[PDB]
Amino acid sequence: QVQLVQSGSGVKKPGASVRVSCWTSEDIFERTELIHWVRQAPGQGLEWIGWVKTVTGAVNFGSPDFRQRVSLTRDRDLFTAHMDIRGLTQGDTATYFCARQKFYTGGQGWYFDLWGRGTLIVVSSASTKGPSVFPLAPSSKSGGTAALGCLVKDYFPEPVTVSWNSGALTSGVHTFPAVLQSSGLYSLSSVVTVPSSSLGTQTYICNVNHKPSNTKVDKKVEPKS
Amino acid sequence: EIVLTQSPGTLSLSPGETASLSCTAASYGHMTWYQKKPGQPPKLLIFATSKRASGIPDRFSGSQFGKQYTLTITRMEPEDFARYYCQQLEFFGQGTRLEIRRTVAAPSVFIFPPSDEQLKSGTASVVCLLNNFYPREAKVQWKVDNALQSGNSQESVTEQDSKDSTYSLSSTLTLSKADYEKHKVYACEVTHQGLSSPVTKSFNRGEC
Amino acid sequence: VWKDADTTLFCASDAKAHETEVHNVWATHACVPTDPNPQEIHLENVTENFNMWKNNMVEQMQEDVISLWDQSLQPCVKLTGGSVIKQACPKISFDPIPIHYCTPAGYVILKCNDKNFNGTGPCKNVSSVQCTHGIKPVVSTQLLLNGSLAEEEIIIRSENLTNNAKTIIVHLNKSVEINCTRPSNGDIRKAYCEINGTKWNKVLKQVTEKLKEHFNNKTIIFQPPSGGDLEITMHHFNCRGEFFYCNTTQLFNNTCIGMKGCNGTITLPCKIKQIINMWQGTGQAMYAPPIDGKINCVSNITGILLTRDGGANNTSNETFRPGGGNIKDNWRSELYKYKVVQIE
Ligand SMILES: *[C@@H]1O[C@H](CO)[C@@H](O)[C@H](O)[C@H]1NC(C)=O
Ligand SMILES: *[C@@H]1O[C@H](CO)[C@@H](O)[C@H](O)[C@H]1NC(C)=O
Ligand SMILES: *[C@@H]1O[C@H](CO)[C@@H](O)[C@H](O)[C@H]1NC(C)=O
Ligand SMILES: *[C@@H]1O[C@H](CO)[C@@H](O)[C@H](O)[C@H]1NC(C)=O
Ligand SMILES: *[C@@H]1O[C@H](CO)[C@@H](O)[C@H](O)[C@H]1NC(C)=O
Ligand SMILES: *[C@@H]1O[C@H](CO)[C@@H](O)[C@H](O)[C@H]1NC(C)=O
Ligand SMILES: *[C@@H]1O[C@H](CO)[C@@H](O)[C@H](O)[C@H]1NC(C)=O
Ligand SMILES: *[C@@H]1O[C@H](CO)[C@@H](O)[C@H](O)[C@H]1NC(C)=O
Ligand SMILES: *[C@@H]1O[C@H](CO)[C@@H](O)[C@H](O)[C@H]1NC(C)=O
Ligand SMILES: *[C@@H]1O[C@H](CO)[C@@H](O)[C@H](O)[C@H]1NC(C)=O
Ligand SMILES: [Cl-]
Ligand SMILES: [Cl-]
Ligand SMILES: [Cl-]
Ligand SMILES: [Cl-]
Ligand SMILES: [Cl-]
Ligand SMILES: [Cl-]
Ligand SMILES: [Cl-]
Ligand SMILES: [Cl-]
Ligand SMILES: [Cl-]
Ligand SMILES: [Cl-]
Ligand SMILES: [Cl-]
Ligand SMILES: [Cl-]
Ligand SMILES: [Cl-]
Ligand SMILES: [Cl-]
Ligand SMILES: [Cl-]
Ligand SMILES: [Cl-]
Ligand SMILES: [Cl-]
Ligand SMILES: [Cl-]
Repeated sequence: QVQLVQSGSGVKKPGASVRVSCWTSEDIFERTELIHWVRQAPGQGLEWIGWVKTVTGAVNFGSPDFRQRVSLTRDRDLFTAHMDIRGLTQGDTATYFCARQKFYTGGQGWYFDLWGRGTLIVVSSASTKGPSVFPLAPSSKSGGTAALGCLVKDYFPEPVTVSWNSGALTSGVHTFPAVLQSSGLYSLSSVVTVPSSSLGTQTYICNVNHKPSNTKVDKKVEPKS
Repeated sequence: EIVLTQSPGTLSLSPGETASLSCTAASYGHMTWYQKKPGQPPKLLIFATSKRASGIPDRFSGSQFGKQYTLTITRMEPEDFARYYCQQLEFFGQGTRLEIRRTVAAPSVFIFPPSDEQLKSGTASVVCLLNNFYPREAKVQWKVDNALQSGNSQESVTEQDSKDSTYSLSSTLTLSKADYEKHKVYACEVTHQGLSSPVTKSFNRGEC
Repeated sequence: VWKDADTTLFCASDAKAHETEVHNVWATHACVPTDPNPQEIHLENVTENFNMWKNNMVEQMQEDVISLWDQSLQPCVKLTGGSVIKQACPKISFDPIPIHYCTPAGYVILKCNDKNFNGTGPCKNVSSVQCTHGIKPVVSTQLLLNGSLAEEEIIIRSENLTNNAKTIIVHLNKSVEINCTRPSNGDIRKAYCEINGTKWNKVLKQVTEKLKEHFNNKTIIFQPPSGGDLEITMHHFNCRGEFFYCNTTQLFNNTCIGMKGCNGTITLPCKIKQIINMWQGTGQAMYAPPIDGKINCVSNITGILLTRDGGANNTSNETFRPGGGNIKDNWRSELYKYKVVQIE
C-alpha cells in the first residue's frame, strides 16, 4: 500500500487561498484514471470533495460550494494533481487527502487503493505564539502511586512535543490531545505517574518544544511543600 | 433520506473474536471498506463488495444481505483495532470504532491547583486527571465552594493504550486570578462504571 | 450452443483502392469487401444478456482508429513526456467511411433488436449476424456525429447512472444538423457552426423529459463544463483534416426549454487549432495552419455525451454538463447492441 506524496500541512488566514498538491511515480500516475480529494475535519468523518480525470482534466464535485471554491487540475508530465481552495473558511480546517481510482473499475463503484498521507490545513486568524509551561505538582498527601505533569498553555499553532527527563522517562507517561481554547490558542497537558516514595528522591522535568515559534522550555516539577 | 447507515457506532471486542460491521444502503451498489488509524490515511480493505485488496489478510471479508452490506473481521489481531468506514460511490458511512475489550478498571483520580506562576499572570487553571481506566465513558464534574462549574472547562482523552487497553482523561477548569482568590474549596467529582459511587478529589485554596 | 467469448475480429468496408482519402487507404489494406450477401438469423424464443460497457469489440475498434490516425494524421511536432519528435505532416484527404466488424470462423455476433434496449441487461429479441453494420469512426467530444439513431424513444445509456464518474450517452431518435464552416478568404482560424435553434431546442426538451424518467421527475438543468482540456470543454472534432473547437454554451440553454426568443439559428463560435491534445491520450501535437478555401462539414447530431453533477443528493434538481474525452464511448454508442459468442 504505497502512499502518494502531498505538500506539507500549514496554517492559512480566513479568506486566503491555498494549493494542496499530490504527486507520485510515472508508473502509478499512468495507472490512475481519477484522482479524488477527500477531507476529514478534526474528530469527524470522511467527505468527498471532487475528482479530476488524469487524462482529460475533467472534474466533478461533491457540492456547489466545492464547485464554486475548489479547482482541481493535473500536470500529466509531472504526475501531479492540484487542489486550489479559495475563500478559506473556519469550516475548511481539515486533513485533506488525495486518493487514486484505477482504470477499468467497471460496475464495481468507487474504491481508492492508494492514498496520500494527507495535508492538514488549519484556518485561523490566530498569530504564532509559544506556550507558557506550568507545573502540575504532585500532592504530598491509598495507591502507592503519585501523579505529576505539565500544563502547556496558550500556544499556536500545533504541534508541540513533550518529553520527560530528556526522553529517559517514558513509562507511565500520558500526553493528552491539545484542546483549542476560545482564545484561538491551544492548551495541552502531559502527566506521569510515579511511586509516591520517588517524590523528593528523583527529579522530574518536562521538556517542551514548540518549533513554530522556536520556543523550548524545560520545567522542573516537584511537590509543593 | 439517508444514503448510507453504518452500525454499530462502537464495537468492543477481545483479540481472537470476530467483528461484524454493516453499512445499510438506500440503493444497491457495490460497497467499499477502509481501515483508518489516527494520523494515517484510509487503507483499502474490501472493494466490489467482497473482493479483498492486495496485501490484505484473509481474516477480512465482505458480503451483503440485500442492501445490508457487511464487513467481517475474524480472529482479530491487536493491529486490527481501529475505525472502519464503508464507501458507496461518493458517500462514506459514519464509521465504526472498534476498540479492545478488557475488564472494568476504575480511574485513579488526581487534582492539581494552579501554580503561583500562572496566578501572577492573571489566570488560574485547575486540572483533574482520570488515569488508566476502562471503559472510556466517564463524567467529570467541577465544583467551587459547592457551586457546579459549567462552560469554563475543557477535557481531552487519550487513545486506548496499546499495552493495557486503558484510557486516561484530563480536564482543565480555567478561571481568572480574581475569581480564584474569591473562593476556597475546589473539587473534581468523577463518575465511572468502575466506581460504586462518584469519587471526589478536592483542595482548599492556600492550604499546604 | 454458444457462450460469451472474446476473439480477433476482422473488418469489412466499401473502401476504394484508387481513393487518396485516408480512411479508404487504411481500409483497403486492413479490410475485406463488405459482405455481398449479409443475412441475419432471428433466434426464436432466445433471451441473452448484453453489456455495452464490457464489450471487447469496442477495444478492437479503438485500436483500429488509433492505428489509422497514427499513420495518416501524424503531427509535424509531437511532444510526448519531454521528448520532441519532428516529422512530415502533409495535408490529407479526410472523410470517415463505414467500417464493419466481423467474427472469425467458429464465432458469431449476437444482435439485440429490442427497440428500447439501453445497452445492459437482458434482450428479448435477438438475432445473429456475421458482421456489424457499417460504423463510421467519427472522433468527437460533447456531441456524437453521423451515427445511427434510436429507433423508438430517446435512450439513456450509462454503466451506472448513479456513478457520476461514468459518462452518460444520450441516443437521439431524431438527428439535428450542425453546419460548420471556416469561410474562404481575415482570421484563417475563425470558424462557426450553425444549428436550427427551433429543432435543437425541441429535441433537448424531449431529452430532459427522458432524463426526468430516470431521476424521479426531478428538475433537469444543463450547464457548461466546469473544467478540463479544451478538447472536452468544447465540441472538438476533425473536419477535412482540420481540428475544430466549438463553444457549445448556447447549445445548452435552459431559458429556451419550457420563452420563445430562442427559435432561429444558433451560431456557435469555433476555432481551428494547430496545437491540440491528442484524444489518443499520447500527448500534444502541432499541425500546420489550415488549408485555404471554404472548409465545411455538415453533420447529423445523433447523440450527446454528459456528466452529471455530484452533490445533488437532497436537492430538487439534477444538473448535466457536456462531456466526452474517452473516445471508446463513441464506439460504444454504435456497438452497444452487439456481442461476440463462440459456437461450441
Ligand atoms: C452498477 O450496475 C451494476 C449492474 O449493471 C450493479 O451490479 C452495480 O452494483 C452498480 N454499481 C454501482 C457502484 O452502483
Ligand atoms: C425483432 O428483431 C427483428 C430483427 O431480427 C426485427 O425486425 C423486429 O422488429 C424485432 N421485433 C420486436 C419484438 O421488436
Ligand atoms: C437498463 O436496463 C437494465 C435492465 O432492465 C437496468 O438494470 C438498468 O438500470 C438500465 N440502465 C439504465 C441506464 O437505464
Ligand atoms: C423520440 O422519443 C420521444 C420519447 O423519448 C418521443 O416522444 C418522440 O415521439 C420520438 N421521436 C421520434 C421521431 O421517434
Ligand atoms: C451551411 O452554412 C453555410 C454558410 O452559412 C451555407 O453556405 C450552406 O448553405 C449551409 N449548408 C446547409 C446544407 O445548410
Ligand atoms: C428551423 O426548424 C423549424 C422547425 O422544423 C423550421 O420550421 C424552420 O423553418 C427552421 N429554420 C430555418 C430552416 O431557418
Ligand atoms: C463559451 O462562450 C461563453 C460565452 O461567450 C464563455 O462565457 C465561455 O467562457 C466559453 N467557453 C469556453 C470553453 O471558452
Ligand atoms: C438563452 O436563451 C435566451 C432566450 O433566447 C437568450 O436571450 C440567451 O442569450 C441565451 N443564453 C445563452 C445562449 O447563453
Ligand atoms: C458527417 O457525414 C457527412 C457525409 O455524409 C460529411 O460530409 C461530414 O463532414 C461528416 N462529419 C464529420 C465530422 O465527419
Ligand atoms: C442525417 O440524417 C438524415 C435522417 O434524419 C439522413 O437523411 C441524412 O442522410 C443524414 N445526413 C448526413 C450528412 O449524414
Ligand atoms: Cl453547497
Ligand atoms: Cl470544522
Ligand atoms: Cl498526586
Ligand atoms: Cl509529544
Ligand atoms: Cl446499519
Ligand atoms: Cl437500488
Ligand atoms: Cl461479511
Ligand atoms: Cl494562563
Ligand atoms: Cl461526576
Ligand atoms: Cl484480422
Ligand atoms: Cl492499413
Ligand atoms: Cl476493399
Ligand atoms: Cl494515433
Ligand atoms: Cl450497414
Ligand atoms: Cl432510457
Ligand atoms: Cl444505470
Ligand atoms: Cl466561404
Ligand atoms: Cl461552454
